[PDB]
Amino acid sequence: RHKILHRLLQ
Amino acid sequence: RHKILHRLLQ
Amino acid sequence: MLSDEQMQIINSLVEAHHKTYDDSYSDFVRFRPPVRRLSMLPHLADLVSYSIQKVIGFAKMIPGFRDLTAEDQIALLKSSAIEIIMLRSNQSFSLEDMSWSCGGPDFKYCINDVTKAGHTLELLEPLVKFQVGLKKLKLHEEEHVLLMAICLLSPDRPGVQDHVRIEALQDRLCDVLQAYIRIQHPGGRLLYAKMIQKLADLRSLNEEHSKQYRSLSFQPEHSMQLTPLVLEVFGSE
Amino acid sequence: MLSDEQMQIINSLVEAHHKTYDDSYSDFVRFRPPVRRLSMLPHLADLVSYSIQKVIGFAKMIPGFRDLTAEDQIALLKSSAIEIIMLRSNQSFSLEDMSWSCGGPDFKYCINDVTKAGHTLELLEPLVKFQVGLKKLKLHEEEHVLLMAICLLSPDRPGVQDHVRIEALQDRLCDVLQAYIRIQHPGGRLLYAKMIQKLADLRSLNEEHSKQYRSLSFQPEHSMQLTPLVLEVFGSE
Ligand SMILES: C[C@H](CC[C@@H](O)CCO)[C@H]1CC[C@H]2[C@@H]3CC[C@@H]4C[C@H](CC(C)(C)O)CC[C@]4(C)[C@H]3CC[C@]12C
Ligand SMILES: C[C@H](CC[C@@H](O)CCO)[C@H]1CC[C@H]2[C@@H]3CC[C@@H]4C[C@H](CC(C)(C)O)CC[C@]4(C)[C@H]3CC[C@]12C
Repeated sequence: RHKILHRLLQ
Repeated sequence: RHKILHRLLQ
Repeated sequence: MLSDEQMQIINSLVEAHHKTYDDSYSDFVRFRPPVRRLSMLPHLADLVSYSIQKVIGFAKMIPGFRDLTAEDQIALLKSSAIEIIMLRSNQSFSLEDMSWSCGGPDFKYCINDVTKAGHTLELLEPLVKFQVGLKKLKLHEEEHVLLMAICLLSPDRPGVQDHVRIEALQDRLCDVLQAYIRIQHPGGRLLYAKMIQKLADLRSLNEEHSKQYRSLSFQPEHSMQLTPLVLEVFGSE
Repeated sequence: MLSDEQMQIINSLVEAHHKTYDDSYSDFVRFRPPVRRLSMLPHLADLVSYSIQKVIGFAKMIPGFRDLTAEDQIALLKSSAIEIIMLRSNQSFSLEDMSWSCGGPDFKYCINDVTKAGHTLELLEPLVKFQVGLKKLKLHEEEHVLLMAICLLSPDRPGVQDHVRIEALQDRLCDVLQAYIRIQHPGGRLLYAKMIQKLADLRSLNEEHSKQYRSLSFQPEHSMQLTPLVLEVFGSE
């Protein structure tokens, strides 16, 4: 879930 | 599943 | 008179905004180009996707955001993102133009261009009235930046767990805002209240965007035109 | 001598290809512009996404594809899409240029530009050797189009249920292809076998693309740059 968001949050 | 594909296939 | 702790908060909020707002608008040439009733959707979706990244960069530098849970960070971003984009867009909105001047002539966004991306006047007239209402307030950049952080840090957002922690962060931001206005903003005795009213305006613009986004995302030949980050942030998932 | 039933198949395959291959390349200006090690990924992903739509339009007009189940159609498209794009791209590949001439100078794709989208020479050298091998065969457009349909209609693809039905469609396509070559292609006594060899080449290019796509899609700051249709068609989902 929220793959990109988790990434951009470091 | 495959929302866009199902659409483009009519 | 403002304390040093409150002073550092302002400094770091201003530094965070300057790192994530490119006044030269030179990334806009990267987007799918504009076309001038859905002619603007590819361009405007690349635009909003780019803006979402700037808001994530901004939020990651708010004092204490980094220390919330990943879940609380995601929840606050998914409900506030569209409001901070509308808010941060005020710096390129023009009262004379009634448009968003983002660099060259291809990125001057009139009301005509912005009605060509799936959304209607029920969203676009209020949003334009919001922009001129907010421009007319003539906020110091410190106030503008404080409001973005207060808006992001709202605990009355769907999905937040640590309500009391987020509320304490926002409270300390509001204290700084009221203090700054009193001491550094001449004739600002009413300005705190107006800004909070504009936050209410934002909630209403959010609902109407969400309602209309729903209609876009139910048409796969339209949602196809969005970006992965938009689909994830505005998704119900 | 070819029958009328076999003749109509050729006619409708040629008409299907002409409707879905734009020789003017005028949609390419719609894509996120090229930049000349991941500088080309936004542009090339918009490119492949556009091509996938043309392949879906092509497939929907193959005699009997429309009558398969939606599941069989999706399975055949998810495994063959990348192969038909490589195959249909031969019409703009140039032996003199070693490049794909797609209109203006911004859309001449050398081997340098195409190594700037996340994929490596392990994929790109074989693909280029495939293009010159296939160009050198000098296929009639009827043969080129028959091969695209035979490639799409393969029943030895992961996910297909009605094996026997898909196999019967492909068999009748192969009959038309061998018959056309014998009767209409001078000196083509070996050409059927070479074309089938090129289909094997395609299987190998597919595996290597899938392996490398996996590495892109596991990096969210890269898969973020793809389009919804790419993510859906090349996904494992
Ligand atoms: C161009 C202009 C400002 C750009 C710059 O200042 C940089 C901002 O960070 C934006 C601001 C709000 C945007 C609208 C928000 C509401 C919807 C969102 C839609 C995105 C989506 C289709 C996913 O719903 C696209 C249409 C729109 C009306 C936006 C247009 C661009 C505006 C005015
Ligand atoms: C420009 C060129 C031809 C375009 C036109 O003839 C229209 C085609 O319908 C394409 C063909 C194969 C493409 C490569 C396929 C393998 C990968 C797919 C990647 C897409 C993705 C990142 C999702 O894996 C992007 C890089 C690439 C090497 C392609 C580059 C463009 C080519 C040569």
